[PDB]
Amino acid sequence: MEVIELNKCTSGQSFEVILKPPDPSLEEIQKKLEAAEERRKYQEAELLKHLAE
Amino acid sequence: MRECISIHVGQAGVQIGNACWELYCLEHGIQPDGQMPSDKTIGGGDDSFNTFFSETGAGKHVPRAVFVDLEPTVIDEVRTGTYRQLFHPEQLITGKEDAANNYARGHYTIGKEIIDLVLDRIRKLADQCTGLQGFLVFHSFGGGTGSGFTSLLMERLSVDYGKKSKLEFSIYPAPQVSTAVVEPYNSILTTHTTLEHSDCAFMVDNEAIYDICRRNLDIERPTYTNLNRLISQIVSSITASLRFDGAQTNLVPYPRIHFPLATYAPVISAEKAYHEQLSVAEITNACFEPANQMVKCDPRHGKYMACCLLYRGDVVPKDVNAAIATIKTKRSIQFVDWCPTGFKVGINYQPPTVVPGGDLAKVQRAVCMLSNTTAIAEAWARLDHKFDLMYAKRAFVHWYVGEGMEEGEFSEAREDMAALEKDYEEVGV
Amino acid sequence: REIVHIQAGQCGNQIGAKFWEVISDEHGIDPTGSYHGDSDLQLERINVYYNEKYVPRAILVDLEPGTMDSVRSGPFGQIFRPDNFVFGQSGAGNNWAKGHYTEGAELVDSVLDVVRKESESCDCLQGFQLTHSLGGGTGSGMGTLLISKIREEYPDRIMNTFSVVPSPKVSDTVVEPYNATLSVHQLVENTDETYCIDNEALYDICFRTLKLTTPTYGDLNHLVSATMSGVTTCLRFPGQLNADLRKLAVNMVPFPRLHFFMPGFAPLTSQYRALTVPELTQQMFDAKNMMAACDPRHGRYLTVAAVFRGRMSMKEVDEQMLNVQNKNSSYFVEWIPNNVKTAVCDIPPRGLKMSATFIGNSTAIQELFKRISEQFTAMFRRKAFLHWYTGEGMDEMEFTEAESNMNDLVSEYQQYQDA
Amino acid sequence: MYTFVVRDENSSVYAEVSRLLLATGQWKRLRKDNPRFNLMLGERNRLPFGRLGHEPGLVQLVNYYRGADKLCRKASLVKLIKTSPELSESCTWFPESYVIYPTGNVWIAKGILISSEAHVIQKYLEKPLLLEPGHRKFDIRSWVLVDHLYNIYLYREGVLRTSSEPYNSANFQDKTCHLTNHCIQKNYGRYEEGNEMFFEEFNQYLMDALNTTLENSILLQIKHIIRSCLMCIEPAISTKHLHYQSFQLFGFDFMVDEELKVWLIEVNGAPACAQKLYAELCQGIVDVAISSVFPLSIFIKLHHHHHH
Ligand SMILES: Nc1nc2c(ncn2[C@@H]2O[C@H](COP(=O)(O)OP(=O)(O)OP(=O)(O)O)[C@@H](O)[C@H]2O)c(=O)[nH]1
Ligand SMILES: Nc1ncnc2c1ncn2[C@@H]1O[C@H](COP(=O)(O)OP(=O)(O)CP(=O)(O)O)[C@@H](O)[C@H]1O
Ligand SMILES: Nc1nc2c(ncn2[C@@H]2O[C@H](COP(=O)(O)OP(=O)(O)O)[C@@H](O)[C@H]2O)c(=O)[nH]1
Ligand SMILES: [Ca+2]
Ligand SMILES: [Ca+2]
Ligand SMILES: [Mg+2]
Ligand SMILES: [Mg+2]
Repeated sequence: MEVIELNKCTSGQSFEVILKPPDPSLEEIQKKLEAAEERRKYQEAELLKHLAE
Repeated sequence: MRECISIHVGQAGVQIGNACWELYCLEHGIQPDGQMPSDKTIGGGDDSFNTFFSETGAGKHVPRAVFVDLEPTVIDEVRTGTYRQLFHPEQLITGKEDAANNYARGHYTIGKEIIDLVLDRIRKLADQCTGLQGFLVFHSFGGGTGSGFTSLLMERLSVDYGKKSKLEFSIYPAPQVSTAVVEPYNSILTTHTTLEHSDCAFMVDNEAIYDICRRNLDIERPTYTNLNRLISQIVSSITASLRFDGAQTNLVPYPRIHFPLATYAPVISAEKAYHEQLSVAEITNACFEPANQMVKCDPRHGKYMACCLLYRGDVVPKDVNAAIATIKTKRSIQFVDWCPTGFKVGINYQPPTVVPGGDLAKVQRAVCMLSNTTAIAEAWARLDHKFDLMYAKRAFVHWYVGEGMEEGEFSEAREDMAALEKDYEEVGV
Repeated sequence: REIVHIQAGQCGNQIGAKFWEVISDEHGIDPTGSYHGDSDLQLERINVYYNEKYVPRAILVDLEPGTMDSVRSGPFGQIFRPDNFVFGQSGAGNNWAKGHYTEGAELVDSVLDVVRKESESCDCLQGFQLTHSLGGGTGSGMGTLLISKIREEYPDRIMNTFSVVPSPKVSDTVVEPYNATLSVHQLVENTDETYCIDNEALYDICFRTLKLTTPTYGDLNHLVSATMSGVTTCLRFPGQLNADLRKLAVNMVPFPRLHFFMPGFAPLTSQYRALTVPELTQQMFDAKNMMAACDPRHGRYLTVAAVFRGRMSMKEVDEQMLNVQNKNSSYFVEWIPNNVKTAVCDIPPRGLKMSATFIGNSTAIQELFKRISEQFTAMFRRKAFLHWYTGEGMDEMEFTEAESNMNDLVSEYQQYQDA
Repeated sequence: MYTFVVRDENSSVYAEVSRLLLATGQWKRLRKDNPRFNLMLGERNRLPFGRLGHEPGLVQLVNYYRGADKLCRKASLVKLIKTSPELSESCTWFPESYVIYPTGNVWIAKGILISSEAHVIQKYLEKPLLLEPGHRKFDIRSWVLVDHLYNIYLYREGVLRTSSEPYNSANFQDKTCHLTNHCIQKNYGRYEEGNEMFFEEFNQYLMDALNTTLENSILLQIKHIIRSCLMCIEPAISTKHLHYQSFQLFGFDFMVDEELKVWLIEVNGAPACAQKLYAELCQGIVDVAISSVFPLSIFIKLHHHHHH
């Protein structure tokens, strides 16, 4: 059991204890988001066309 | 210093924020108006508490925090509550209409409307930091805002602050307190979309916390207030070395395996008049005891990749080492072959703090352990199975498609979780 | 936040009036709009149903003036906005086609102006609830015409109905199955959540359980108003579960077309001992307490909301609710985990210390649609009484479509029950 | 009523427990994948232990111990004996064994082969005890129930699975005289039915023929092996404090040498029972392992807290 990196101060201390050795761009985001908007818009238009009928 | 900005998203994120920021103030002697008599450097400072609190010329200590929710109910309580003077109005951001327990409304429909505003308010806080280290993001998996808006925000934060760490505190869904049949869906969708953006995530299973409150605090039917106060002790121990004087390259040796198991001891009730005081050995032992974990899983049947322990209170390194020695020759603490079998240990001498009129007794000494174990995959397996049951019938899927998601996002998110489960299994069996 | 309430036709306006009487009392609003209560919980979410002293956000519609005088002079008639009374002179004569296509078409734009006005001053309108029968002409035919128009102007808002379904045991007319089938067709396409309030069930409760040898509409409506109070508790008081219409929809409706709920209530009354939490729980799930006349044991529960009102152990509620799922687990579909949610509100209803309201999405609701469908075909196959509908411009084909969509609805319910 | 599910259609033993439970009137069988169960009778491969104990309002119990496969695979059993200090390299009742991989010095490979040349290579027991008449080999099967409290219950009936062939020192290629498997026997049925000699007879033979008893000469050792093996893995598999509870039925397999010493050969995680003893044992599984946890003797309790 080897106790390494011992650091001490007034409010606390720290150490290790070894027992044993061994993204999308902004443009892609805005695109994705806008495609979802486009699909909701389509769906809405589809319903209003059917209600117009 | 190394500043940290906290972002509290959705009901769960916000209410946990209330508990944590209340606790930090009590630990640092900051009053509810933001005054801190002990701070002798007025206007600014380079102290450890300054990682979490900026300072005004008037002697006021202001959280480096934004609270975001898509409806105003929960944040209105912060605006009118006991800590209302602590936050500048612009840190408290609300829309008018929530995500209705739907990731897709959170992410796409309602989310798009408020995202640029939130990033600007974050940018204002970022512009006050001399050397910003990163973000702590608090949210539910199961809410529409907690899931959907959080994943949108994390994507944008990688773009705008690529060089910066992002840690999560994420509330995993439990049927005793959950509010929506679709929480598994929301949990997988958000996990999928956030995975590559988050450096480390601390999951708190509401079931684990609920049972700890019932079993150790004698609370018949725990409230969010009960749950959140216990959560805040874990959060406080995890952030303590930042906020006080002391010392993911420790906890995260594989990018995707970044969900460490938190365990906390001792949790003892206030109403317990006669309470015998637990030693260092006893509390260290309790850390390897499944009933004190923040997620109920069995670490004996996985493998360890790292353990970090933070002790608070009357603790000296000799008793820590002795307790650790005895632990090895008693439990099943098997580490992976490529990691050292060993424990990083922090000790903060300040005894732990309790909110007056809380449920937790004030103890002489406490410990929080974070251990990256393959056992936590048990939580993914459970959630994935629920998701499969509903998704096979496409139950509730129309709510998502109606907001503009494709079915494909479901099966792609699920296949990432299948791959995640595969990854955990290889490292741990 | 805001709900806009619409009541149409005789039935619509009678149960609607009763709803406003009951909830005004629960919220401490007297008939002059003034507040006199002793709990801040009564006013906290008052704005969901009332504008600001407090005026209901309620629109009252009929093609016949008779009903609108009798509401206007009834107990709380003073409290309604007078401009929100919109009425024709002609009536609909229990004829769906009159309500939907000829006479109702004349009145409907006026109703929409009143809706638009109420809507326009909502901070964030959630959607609409309508009360109506499906057996008559105005509630059925004009009410469904309204729903369709409202959806055109408010396509992203939730449409909720309380739809009184007809029965020969409490029957105004033989053409009721025609009118109901035509309306169900509309409801399947155009509402998000429909509470199926079955006069067959209400009669049977009054007769068999409550021991009333000749039930009046008053008696049937005493059950309807307790139910409406119960199922709207989570909208009107502070709470986590199903606190708005969209969240309810998301929890209750796994597939868009299967949005017809079977409400239940305990204890049934027309009360010296409060029930125990176990008795409430057993009773609220009992066939005899359902307001739709279906045996839940002939199907499976997709989703269930359970709302408990009164001062009681929340532990005991949780234990009893777990108890009933654990012991009847085959009657809950296994492919929707944790499909039963439970709310508890402290404030009980008038005259009870303890009460339970049940909202079930069961596949057994197919029994209701089949009964209507049986009565429909019996007449339609001899084209009986059709000329009253073709004389208003309708085609046989439109009946054929409606019967088809309803038989389809039945099939789907059956499909998920076998899954 | 209590609820159970059934995930091993092939299990002789738990096919009988399910039947015994149902004829009580206080146990309903649910569908295979319905999670609202009190009791899982699990599958043998990849049992989903991580989904147990997360149903509020249900105490859940399963008929396997997660981790017990360490005892019940030949590879892993050898590794456990060798590396547990409770057992050790010096352990005097396991045969000298070796884990080895693909791609009198008499040994056995475990399709099985026996030679003096060259997944586990183990010292073959020459000089086994041979029953008479017939100069013939046997093994002993003991059935052990470990309950949710970790009580170790040895069923008082065990069985000798016999050879029907004279035993042959100079011919290890021929099996049946060397391998005592019920299947791989089927000169069968000559001395006793199905090559199964039960304890009353074998005790009698030991008395009449060797002037000792089954208890003294064999069972103290059986009992010692079983408690040693199971008290060894207890910290790793116990469900004390865990959020579901486990029990399990084990088949322990023993060779007796000519000096009436006992040897452990194999531990078996999913044993079958001998036909005559199904009813008795299966009842005791209900009495001691199930109704103990869900209320409405044939076992020896292995316990021995000696002082040093
Ligand atoms: N521990 C804890 N869990 C909470 C709290 N509030 C909600 N939850 C849990 O979080 C999930 C619900 O998500 P919320 O955070 O309430 O939802 P939201 O982010 O406001 O999302 P929407 O209302 O859908 O816009 C459920 O699992 C709840 O049990 C809290 O204060 N503490
Ligand atoms: N070291 C040894 N010395 C003598 N006989 C041995 C032996 N190893 C194995 N055997 C013989 O082989 C037979 C079966 O061996 P083993 O127990 O390894 O296989 P197995 O897994 O098929 C038994 P089971 O069907 O109960 O699981 C035993 O009954 C025994 O007679
Ligand atoms: N429960 C209940 N049913 C009613 C009431 N009034 C009418 N009905 C039923 O409603 C149907 C007749 O509809 P009605 O509302 O009179 O027609 P409308 O005025 O044209 O909408 C029949 O099935 C009646 O049984 C009522 O007050 N309560
Ligand atoms: Ca300072
Ligand atoms: Ca006209
Ligand atoms: Mg919310
Ligand atoms: Mg009428």
